[PDB]
Amino acid sequence: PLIVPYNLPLPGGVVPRMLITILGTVKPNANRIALDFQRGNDVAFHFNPRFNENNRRVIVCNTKLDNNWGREERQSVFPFESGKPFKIQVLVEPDHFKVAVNDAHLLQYNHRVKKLNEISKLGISGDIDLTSASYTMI
Ligand SMILES: OC[C@H]1O[C@H](Sc2cccc(Br)c2)[C@H](O)[C@@H](n2cc(-c3cc(F)c(F)c(F)c3)nn2)[C@H]1O
Repeated sequence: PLIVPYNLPLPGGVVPRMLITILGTVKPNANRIALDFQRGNDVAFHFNPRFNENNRRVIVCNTKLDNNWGREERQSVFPFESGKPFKIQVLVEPDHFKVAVNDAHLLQYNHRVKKLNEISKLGISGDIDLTSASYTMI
């Protein structure tokens, strides 16, 4: 494969029990990946693996409101590897997004943007070959 950056519409927004699955392969020498769950121009949930931030690998999560980034939430557990296939699962739960990579729980991100049914796009960007992006209800 799909063209990156990729826009996955989320019709009617998100809701608890909605599971998003992204399959792809990290490029060689990757620098960054981003998932952006968007409410119009706002980013309700930005999930941003950084492969080299001051020679450390970190996942940065945040929200963008009126073009302003908020307080970052950082996770040093880093399950991505340059050149390797991955699976990201984002499960919408009532009070957070719950993210697992390669079937292992990674992090939760508490809902800052509370109008879940207005979070109606997912952008997928960065240094990946994107194989598929889809959703289902569990
Ligand atoms: O807080 C989160 C943000 O941090 C910095 S801005 C910043 C600086 C200091 C303190 C605080 Br608070 C915020 C970022 O520049 C910002 N970002 C990343 C991408 C991006 C685009 C792509 F196309 C892509 F592929 C990708 F992977 C990422 N766009 N914007 C976002 O990550």
